[PDB]
Amino acid sequence: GQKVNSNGLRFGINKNWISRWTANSHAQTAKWLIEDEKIRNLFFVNYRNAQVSNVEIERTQATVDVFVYAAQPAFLIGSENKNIQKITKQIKQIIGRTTNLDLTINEIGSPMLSARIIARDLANAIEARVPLRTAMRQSLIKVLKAGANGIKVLVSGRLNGAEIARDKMYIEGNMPLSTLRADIDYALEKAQTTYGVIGVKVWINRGMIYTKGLNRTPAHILHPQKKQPNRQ
Amino acid sequence: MRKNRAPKRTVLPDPVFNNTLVTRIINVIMEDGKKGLAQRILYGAFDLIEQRTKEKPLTVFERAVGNVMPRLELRVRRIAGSNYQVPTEVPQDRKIALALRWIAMFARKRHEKTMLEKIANEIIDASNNTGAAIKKKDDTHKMAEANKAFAHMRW
Amino acid sequence: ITIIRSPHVDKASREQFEKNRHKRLMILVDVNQGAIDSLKRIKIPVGVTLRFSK
Amino acid sequence: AKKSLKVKQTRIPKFAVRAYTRCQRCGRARAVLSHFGVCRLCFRELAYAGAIPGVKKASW
RNA sequence: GUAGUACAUUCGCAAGAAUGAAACUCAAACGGAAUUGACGGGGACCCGCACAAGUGGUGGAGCAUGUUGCUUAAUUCGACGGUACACGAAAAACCUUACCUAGACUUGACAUCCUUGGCAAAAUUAUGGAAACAUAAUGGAGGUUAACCGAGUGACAGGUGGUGCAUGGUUGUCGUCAGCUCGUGUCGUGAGAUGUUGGGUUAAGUCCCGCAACGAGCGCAACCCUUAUCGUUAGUUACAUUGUCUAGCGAGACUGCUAAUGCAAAUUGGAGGAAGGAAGGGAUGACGUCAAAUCAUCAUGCCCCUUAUGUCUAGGGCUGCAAACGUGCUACAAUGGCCAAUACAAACAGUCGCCAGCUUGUAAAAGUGAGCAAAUCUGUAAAGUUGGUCUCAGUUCGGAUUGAGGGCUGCAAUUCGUCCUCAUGAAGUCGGAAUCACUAGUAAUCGCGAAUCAGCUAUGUCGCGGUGAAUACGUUCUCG
RNA sequence: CUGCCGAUAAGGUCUUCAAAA
Ligand SMILES: [Mg+2]
Ligand SMILES: [Mg+2]
Ligand SMILES: [Mg+2]
Ligand SMILES: [Mg+2]
Ligand SMILES: [Mg+2]
Ligand SMILES: [Mg+2]
Ligand SMILES: [Mg+2]
Ligand SMILES: [Mg+2]
Ligand SMILES: [Mg+2]
Ligand SMILES: [Mg+2]
Ligand SMILES: [Mg+2]
Ligand SMILES: [Mg+2]
Ligand SMILES: [Mg+2]
Ligand SMILES: [Mg+2]
Ligand SMILES: [Mg+2]
Ligand SMILES: [Mg+2]
Ligand SMILES: [Mg+2]
Ligand SMILES: [Mg+2]
Ligand SMILES: [Mg+2]
Ligand SMILES: [Mg+2]
Ligand SMILES: [Mg+2]
Ligand SMILES: [Mg+2]
Ligand SMILES: [Mg+2]
Ligand SMILES: [Mg+2]
Ligand SMILES: [Mg+2]
Ligand SMILES: [Mg+2]
Ligand SMILES: [Mg+2]
Ligand SMILES: [Mg+2]
Ligand SMILES: [Mg+2]
Ligand SMILES: [Mg+2]
Ligand SMILES: [Mg+2]
Ligand SMILES: [Zn+2]
Repeated sequence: GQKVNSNGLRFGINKNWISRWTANSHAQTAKWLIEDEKIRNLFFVNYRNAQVSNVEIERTQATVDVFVYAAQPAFLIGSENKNIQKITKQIKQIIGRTTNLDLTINEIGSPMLSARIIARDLANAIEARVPLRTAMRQSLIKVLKAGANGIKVLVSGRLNGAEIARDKMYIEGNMPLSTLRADIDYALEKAQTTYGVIGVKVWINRGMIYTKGLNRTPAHILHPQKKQPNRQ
Repeated sequence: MRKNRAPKRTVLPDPVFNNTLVTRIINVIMEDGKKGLAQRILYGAFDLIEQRTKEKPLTVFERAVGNVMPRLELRVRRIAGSNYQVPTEVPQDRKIALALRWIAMFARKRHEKTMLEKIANEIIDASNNTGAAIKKKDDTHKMAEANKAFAHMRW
Repeated sequence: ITIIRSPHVDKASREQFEKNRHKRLMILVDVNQGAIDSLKRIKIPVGVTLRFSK
Repeated sequence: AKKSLKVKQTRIPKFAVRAYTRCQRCGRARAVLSHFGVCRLCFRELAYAGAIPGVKKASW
């Protein structure tokens, strides 16, 4: 049957919001809401070879702050800070010159156990004509070796160019979806294949959060260092 | 298919004549969820009973309701064609409840005037074993007596 | 706010969302520069909203 | 016929009563939440990702 | 299969028996055994408003809304047993709008890429105009082109056009039912079996025993929210009849103690306790079925159109009407109609708004006009209590329909807004065969608020409180 | 404890594959 979004079921209890701002009026609540979606989509659609895991947005009456986590930030940084200037101009055109931006790339730790880049890698493999069975298994084994709990991958679509759509799942371990205390990270991606669209869904279990609180604490960014800059 | 017996809510002792049964009939004549209205209607009928019968209203009400109370109950049991009925002894709780339901049902159909006098007349007409509720009790009793043979087989 | 889950049909299946505006009050009697100057370095986390009324 | 209606909605009409509100992410016209400027089926997607601060699931 | 049929022959009084093909046709056969499911008007056991016991309804009448059919220039498209029909649509006069009739446009209303300049687009006033659009005007923020304003320019933009039987995404349903599988091992030539079935206990594949099985995953349960008592912090915009109330943290209920019987889980009773054995409610919905629903939220393979299936505007249409069905509202009444006085809520919402008071008005409302960005100000609570009257009538019931006069929104109310006042007063006196919901603050009923919204016969939807029941003996029948 | 109880147009998907990691 149908299931409630795993990310959406855990918001406001154990998971913080990706955008944290309070608008002035119901007219300014819509502009500030579509614009941040454009920024997030920009980061995700293009600049994909970087493995951007999550982009957070922080806005005040007039000051915009962006916290961008990536696995390989060299591509964003570019050759002696070139590509970086380009993206700043991109961000300024979307929000406006009248405001103040404080974009912040922040390098990420433990990149494997994140459902976003795994789905992106999965989608790239399917688009690259890689056999589906082999592609998921290599991603599954590497993620488990990274030192996490069970992972559930559902890859539904016109499998292998077939005319009848199927779906292949591969769970390997305890994925307690009905439990609220668990840390389940979820992401979904659309692999654009020449024979249509492939939907990949990745459920990852990253332990149990036994410390009550609406997070305010990082998630799989702590193990190695996490810095770099571009801020003020 | 249930295997559980339902609980029972309290009946409450009446607030005037301290005769529980008054609260039950109040709830029976209830319509539109008006507790207030129903009490007024019923209580007014006892006052009319005083003016007419010159006797204690609680005693008259018991003499009417106790006389209306049936003894046998006919439960429908179909096998192949129609239903052969089965007379069974009804419990004491259901005896009072069925009596009250009939009293109210024939009271809201009399040719009389405001339901105060309507309901007042039915109870006074039932204390002398000559009314509409009596006939209903008579009919079911005679039907059970006629269908005495199948009483042994119930299910 | 109540929103229908389904895209096309089945109005009956409709989920719900909430947004709570938690509120607090705090009235200061006398402040003076000694407090006001220290009030400049507070840095209130974005989420909290101030209604300073003087 | 979607793109032309979206552009026309942004453009000011010649009568005040000629102005209607259409979702700002997609182009859906009916069932638009003025409190958020987002239609019912984009508000679900946005709410399930955490983009709107404070919109949590309800238990009542 | 023809077919134990036809011909010939022997026996028989007779029916018939014995013997017994072929032409033609099929790729298999009412082939054999065994396995997993489904099904049985086959058994055994167990569940749910299923039946039973009650309550109030529906099917009869008027009205609102949706659908079928018919018509029309169009009556846009989709949903079609349960799982469509107050559904998409949480607002069709214009707009929406996707439809029809017309008047206009062509790298186009919107976009990128390229050679190239920016010394504008708006808005508004004129004339022609149904308005699109043209000819003339103030030539316009700015920042030297940033964004856009353009020229040139071909790739192209554009499609609510088709295919949900190509899909992604999302959802209904069995069903919050208790199931669905895997690893290793064992049995079987094999599909496959085992575990998952036996005995007890539950709402539960929940747990404990037994056991060629040993373990594991998803589901179940708990962790989350809310209501019920108390402690602590805080005391204004609450309270101020002094400890309510509001919201942060915490305590509390754990079969924790006892009695019974069971190996053990566990069941029942009692104690204390605000709360007792999932304390009430919500979120939470396994593998999968029905090629279930959506290309018309969005995205997308493929096909189709490209001075037209694309674009702008005015008018009409989505509101029709011999009919039928579904979901609701109003009633057919003295448990009531009308009039007067009057007590008691919770939740939510509010600066193009809530609108107090005052003045005018038979009234909808208008003018004046404070207060409130809100525990402060505003959004009249009604049923209910008392008094008067009606006296059972097609009525002082019932309000439909119709005529006239007004008020509000809006360019604009005829197609097609609603409110008030006056006038009229259809049907209908409890509704056939047959059906629906509900196990306590529940059914029934009375008001209040919000969403989309300039306005809207939303009587719809999502919420909040006031009053507040009846019944459950039982699984013989009924549905799953 | 033996009432009654009849029917359901044609043809159709769906396993691509282990070479292996
Ligand atoms: Mg579209
Ligand atoms: Mg032979
Ligand atoms: Mg044969
Ligand atoms: Mg079989
Ligand atoms: Mg019944
Ligand atoms: Mg009807
Ligand atoms: Mg009729
Ligand atoms: Mg239609
Ligand atoms: Mg269809
Ligand atoms: Mg259906
Ligand atoms: Mg129109
Ligand atoms: Mg200039
Ligand atoms: Mg220049
Ligand atoms: Mg298309
Ligand atoms: Mg389908
Ligand atoms: Mg066994
Ligand atoms: Mg066992
Ligand atoms: Mg649960
Ligand atoms: Mg189909
Ligand atoms: Mg029109
Ligand atoms: Mg309509
Ligand atoms: Mg209703
Ligand atoms: Mg009266
Ligand atoms: Mg006050
Ligand atoms: Mg008549
Ligand atoms: Mg009337
Ligand atoms: Mg009119
Ligand atoms: Mg009558
Ligand atoms: Mg129940
Ligand atoms: Mg009613
Ligand atoms: Mg029969
Ligand atoms: Zn939208």
